[PDB]
Amino acid sequence: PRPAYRSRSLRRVKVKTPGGRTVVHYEKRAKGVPKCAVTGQPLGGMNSKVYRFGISTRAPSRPYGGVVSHKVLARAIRYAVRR
Amino acid sequence: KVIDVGRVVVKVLGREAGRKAVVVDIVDENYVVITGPKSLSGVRRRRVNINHIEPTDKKIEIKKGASDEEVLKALEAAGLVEYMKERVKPKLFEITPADVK
Amino acid sequence: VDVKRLAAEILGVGVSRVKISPEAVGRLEEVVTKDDVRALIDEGLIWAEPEKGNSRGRWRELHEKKKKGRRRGQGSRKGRRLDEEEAWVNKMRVMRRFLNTLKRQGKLDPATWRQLYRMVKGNYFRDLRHLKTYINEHKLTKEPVK
Amino acid sequence: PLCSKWESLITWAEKGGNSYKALEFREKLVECIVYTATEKVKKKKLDEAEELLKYGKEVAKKFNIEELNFHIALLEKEISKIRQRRAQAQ
Amino acid sequence: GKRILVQRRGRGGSQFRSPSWKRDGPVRYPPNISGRGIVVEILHEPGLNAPVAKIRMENGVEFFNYAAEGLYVGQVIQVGPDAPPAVGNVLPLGKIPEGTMVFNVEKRFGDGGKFARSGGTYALVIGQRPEENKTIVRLPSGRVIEVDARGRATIGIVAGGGRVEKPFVKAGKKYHRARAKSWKYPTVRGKAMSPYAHPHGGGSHQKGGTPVPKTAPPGQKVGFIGSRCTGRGCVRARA
Amino acid sequence: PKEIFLVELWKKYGEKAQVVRVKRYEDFVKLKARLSGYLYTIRVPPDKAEQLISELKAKNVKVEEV
Amino acid sequence: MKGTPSMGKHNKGKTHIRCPRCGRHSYNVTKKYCASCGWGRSKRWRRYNWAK
Amino acid sequence: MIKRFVITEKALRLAERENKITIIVERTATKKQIADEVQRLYNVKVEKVNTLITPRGEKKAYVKLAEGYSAMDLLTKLGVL
RNA sequence: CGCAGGUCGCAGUGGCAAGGGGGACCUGACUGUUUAACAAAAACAUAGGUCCCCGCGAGCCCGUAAGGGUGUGUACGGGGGC
RNA sequence: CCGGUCCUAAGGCGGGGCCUAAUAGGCACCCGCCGAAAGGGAAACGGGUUAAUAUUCCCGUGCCGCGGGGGUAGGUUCUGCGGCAACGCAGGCCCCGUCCCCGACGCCUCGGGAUAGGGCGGGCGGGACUGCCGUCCCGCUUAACCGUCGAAGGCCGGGGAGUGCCGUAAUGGCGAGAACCGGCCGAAGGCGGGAAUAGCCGGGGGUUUCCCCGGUCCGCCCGACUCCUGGGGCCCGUGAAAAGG
Ligand SMILES: [Mg+2]
Ligand SMILES: [Mg+2]
Ligand SMILES: [Mg+2]
Ligand SMILES: [Mg+2]
Ligand SMILES: [Mg+2]
Ligand SMILES: [Mg+2]
Ligand SMILES: [Mg+2]
Ligand SMILES: [Mg+2]
Ligand SMILES: [Mg+2]
Ligand SMILES: [Mg+2]
Ligand SMILES: [Mg+2]
Ligand SMILES: [Mg+2]
Ligand SMILES: [Mg+2]
Ligand SMILES: [Mg+2]
Ligand SMILES: [Mg+2]
Ligand SMILES: [Mg+2]
Ligand SMILES: [Mg+2]
Ligand SMILES: [Mg+2]
Ligand SMILES: [Mg+2]
Ligand SMILES: [Mg+2]
Ligand SMILES: [Mg+2]
Ligand SMILES: [Mg+2]
Ligand SMILES: [Mg+2]
Ligand SMILES: [Zn+2]
Repeated sequence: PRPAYRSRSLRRVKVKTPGGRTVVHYEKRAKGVPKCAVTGQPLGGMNSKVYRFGISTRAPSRPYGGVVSHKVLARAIRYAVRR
Repeated sequence: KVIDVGRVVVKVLGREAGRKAVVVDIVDENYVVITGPKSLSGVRRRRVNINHIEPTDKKIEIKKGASDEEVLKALEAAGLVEYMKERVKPKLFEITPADVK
Repeated sequence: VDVKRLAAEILGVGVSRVKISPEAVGRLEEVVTKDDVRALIDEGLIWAEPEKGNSRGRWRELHEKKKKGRRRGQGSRKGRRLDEEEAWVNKMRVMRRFLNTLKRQGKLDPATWRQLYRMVKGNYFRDLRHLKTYINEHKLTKEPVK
Repeated sequence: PLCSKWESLITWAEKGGNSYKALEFREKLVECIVYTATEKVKKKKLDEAEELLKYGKEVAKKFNIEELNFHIALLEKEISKIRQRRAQAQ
Repeated sequence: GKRILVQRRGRGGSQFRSPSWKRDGPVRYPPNISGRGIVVEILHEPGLNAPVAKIRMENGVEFFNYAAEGLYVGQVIQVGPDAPPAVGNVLPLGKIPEGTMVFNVEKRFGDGGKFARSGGTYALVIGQRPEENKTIVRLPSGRVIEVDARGRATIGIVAGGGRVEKPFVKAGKKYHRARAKSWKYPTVRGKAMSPYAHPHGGGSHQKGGTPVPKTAPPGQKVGFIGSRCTGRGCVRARA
Repeated sequence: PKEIFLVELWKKYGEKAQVVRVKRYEDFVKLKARLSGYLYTIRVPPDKAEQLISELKAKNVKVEEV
Repeated sequence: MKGTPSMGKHNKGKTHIRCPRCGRHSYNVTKKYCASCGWGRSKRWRRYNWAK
Repeated sequence: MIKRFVITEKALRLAERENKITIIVERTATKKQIADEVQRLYNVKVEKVNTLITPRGEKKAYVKLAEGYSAMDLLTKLGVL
């Protein structure tokens, strides 16, 4: 409760209520977005801000989806074609 | 020229990535019209950027603007109707960031 | 019971601003609930003094004088007011967006734009008027810039 | 334009015979125009807002949406009062 | 009490122990790696003396190895008897040409590698005795030793050389390096102590100790421990 | 609570409403369908508003003026 | 500092709590046995002949 | 399971205003057990049970009857009122 | 932020807030630590220098033993002195 | 729907085993578990109410997990549709497996975007003072949740540049593909709905806290130590893991 608010794990948000008061709300920071398994960069189409777990994130319409970016996928397919 | 009418190509980008198709038309330098028949391999007949396809070493004989059924008889003449049914399987574990820099 | 404790929460003010009329001394000992304090507030025997806000007439008068230039001499300064680092940011942005607009429209060639763009970074020009004077004087552009 | 993604979805949805999704996409298209335009007027960026409102007039003609016309009329009325008070003080 | 600091170290207290949870794992050869692999990562490991490479083998085993100088992410290495003696390759000591520079040498096969594991260090393959299946290599100290010819070593020299050339300019810099290592920092001289605490502690003009024999018991075995000689003359006698 | 801009879409929700609330202004009327899950609100022109109340009363949906 | 000021640090910590077996304030919450009856490190009741 | 009823000033105000009967039960009785006991013993319907353990070591349950039954009627029927 | 003019006091960073300065010798390089409750130092530590025991089944240390620490380490290293 | 409860950390305990004259003594091994009311981590906000509880009671408006019903898209040998692409879109049902990612991370520094808060002018309402002047003060609010928008940054297609050319606060960038054009992904937060019906201000009637009336506005400015984003630098110092997803 209280020392769990003295740590910076949550966001201290000030808001003015309809009753005229100003109160501090403690909200969660967002979870990290999915990253590619090769370069580690965020994946397009899946990088919107999400604040709780258990939320489905629809992957892009491609083979391997939200696992690798389009650069890794296309290049790997080129190698498989020649190999 | 490698990207020419009658050439089997593997689409590398988009939803149809990894699937097989055959060039049937040439729009310009930047574009060609591919159709590996949608019943056969899963690729609809439409233009594709030539950078989004990978040519294979296998090529067939069909005239420009060849119909979809023409490509089917051509590939069965070459006995490649089964080859057009497979899909290419990448090995992502062999890729490093140097390959895509 | 403590009436001021109850009355302050009804009125939504501090206990230091709650006023109980001395005429209602007899009725204080009978009050049991907050409904009894609500009856007395309606009757006007319990109210709240308006809160104090610091008057700003002297400040508002003084602020006009400061805008005219009064009360900012050497004997009124104790620390740093002007931001030296912040001034450089505005100096580059004013001069770069001026030069970039001129080249974008075509009045300054990219070659002559480069020497002025580097002269701006090199602290050659004191301000925009100096840059305009240099551009007009040396005829770096076909039409004079205002 | 700003809500062009919703225009393409409507024609794609109607082309595939998805009457339900075309209605849902029609609602999103009206939401994209009214919400973005209504935020601009509240910030009083009338130049940005009027460009969106002019685009909304075309879309309602192109898609037969009266609710865009009704809501655009409300937003133009607000723009008139904002510009009128600006002229008075200035 | 009266036990000296070197006796207290053996108890394994927290201030004498290695914080090995700060590392990803031991840098050792897995016993059953062969074929082709890819250098997938190059990492700094806290407390270690060289950069560490992660190898993704073809069959799928991933292990940690000290990175040879010049090794890069995305490189292909060869492991096994059929590998060539190129830099970064993991080969048996039997198949290494003489005069080659190697590191992470295994004394016996399967221990994971023992010698030439610090940054800038290497071992030189001096000779071969295939009859007894030993390889003569010169360790970084200059000692020449025989190792199992079936054992494995990596080609090249360990990356990260010259690290000790730069001074530890402040006491604070060596403080932070001590926290990723096991060293107790800092250290009090023996003669700055009292006689209950050190053999050297004590007198009104504190002095060090003359050397102790090799048979001295713990608590007395501090200072020079059965040393052959001391000073510059000992250095001359060695050469 | 959710807001809907097309009356055709809102009619699907408002017809199933336990109660339809009405809030009146000069240029528009707020129609709020109270369902079991959400409260659906639409802003319509005043002339459209008395029309929508009419059939909803014919659909037996309760219409309550707020 | 070892006297009265350091006595003020004994307001929030604890070494022992009440033992379930003997009910005394002698259960060491870190060592996880009772300093009186030995519960948690000895199933037999702790009692010594040198103690009356 | 039930030990007694709470007929204090707070409990009586709750009965008239929120349809709640306040009872003292065993300390180990759960909300599922308290709702079953109230329905079985008195033949009423319980909406929800709010429970607390008093500082003196007892368990107190605020049982809200469903909206067809009178909390004050059950108090006056039992004769504990 | 600047300039010009006028003007009051004993006094204008007017209260509040707010470095005295310089030369020289001894000494420890420096920042740091220290005798809770009479010692803060010129004492300890320190970076740097150097010597010794050690190729790992090592060297040094802990344990009655089983065994353990250094060690998820390997001489650009571990330990021990000055 | 606030915490514990769950997870693992540094660590610890128990059983087996080995050791021990012996245990209530030791633990490298195997197995299990414990270990955080400041770390990781499901989901609730505003108003009202009591003598004393208030995200817990009451009102209103929601959210999470688990399960069920209907409708719908879809499926019913077999595959969802669109776009060159980045990627977009309701994207069938059940069981099992594997892999990847999120969880998941320092310090310093400088650019950008917001919000809380604060101020100025006008308007309305109410209050302060009576030597003079007529000024001074207060109210004018908007929660969670639904939708839409989205700065930086990343990416896609066209284009094919060296006499260069495009830039930053700063370092800068380009045939290993720039300028330039078009598009995709994409924060805090905004705005609409919630919601004026609440709350507040002022003016009244009744009586035990209820009812009526009006107002709840216009144009600006500053701006965080709070929130978001990106750039640069430092390390013989590299800044947890697991549940869960
Ligand atoms: Mg927590
Ligand atoms: Mg966190
Ligand atoms: Mg002054
Ligand atoms: Mg500077
Ligand atoms: Mg340590
Ligand atoms: Mg001493
Ligand atoms: Mg001696
Ligand atoms: Mg002695
Ligand atoms: Mg001595
Ligand atoms: Mg303790
Ligand atoms: Mg409870
Ligand atoms: Mg003073
Ligand atoms: Mg000193
Ligand atoms: Mg000092
Ligand atoms: Mg002392
Ligand atoms: Mg002293
Ligand atoms: Mg000293
Ligand atoms: Mg020296
Ligand atoms: Mg000496
Ligand atoms: Mg636990
Ligand atoms: Mg209280
Ligand atoms: Mg004002
Ligand atoms: Mg700068
Ligand atoms: Zn006990």
